[PDB]
Amino acid sequence: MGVTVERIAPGDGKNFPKKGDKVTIHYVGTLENGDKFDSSRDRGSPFQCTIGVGQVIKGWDEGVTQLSVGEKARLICTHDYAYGERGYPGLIPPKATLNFEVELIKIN
Ligand SMILES: C=CC[C@@H]1/C=C(\C)C[C@H](C)C[C@H](OC)[C@H]2O[C@@](O)(C(=O)C(=O)N3CCCC[C@H]3C(=O)O[C@H](/C(C)=C/[C@@H]3CC[C@@H](O)[C@H](OC)C3)[C@H](C)[C@@H](O)CC1=O)[C@H](C)C[C@@H]2OC
Repeated sequence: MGVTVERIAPGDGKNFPKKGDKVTIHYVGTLENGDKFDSSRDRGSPFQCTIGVGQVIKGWDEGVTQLSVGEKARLICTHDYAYGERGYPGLIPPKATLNFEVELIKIN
């Protein structure tokens, strides 16, 4: 049903990213078969972006807002909350479900 949050280790229960917030977030991205396509942890570098304003995939906009600082989780994004029917040429096959193991490090 779109984006689903599989909770692994809990956040602080208080600080949740809101629309327009900057988040600092480690992620490991895998395709529906288990193969990694991207990883901020292999670059030793958490990613930073603005949540809820249309700049990341829908699964992150509707999914990262459900986490609190410190939390580990998996966002399971079906293709309509990711790269859709065409996919991402070279990287993401069409209609793919994507699986992001994420850790929310900080909100601003
Ligand atoms: C000049 C632009 C390059 C610029 C690249 C960076 C800043 C480096 C940054 C680590 C991205 C990665 O570079 C290693 C690499 O990350 C992926 O592997 C990936 O894990 C992914 O899915 N992520 C990254 C983590 C957040 C969720 C999602 C994303 O939303 O990413 C965003 C994304 C592509 C959203 C599109 C935007 C267009 C909409 O139409 C579409 O809507 C469906 C969704 C990224 C951050 C963009 O906002 C900014 C950029 O693209 C992509 C598979 C391909 C992407 O490289 C291109």
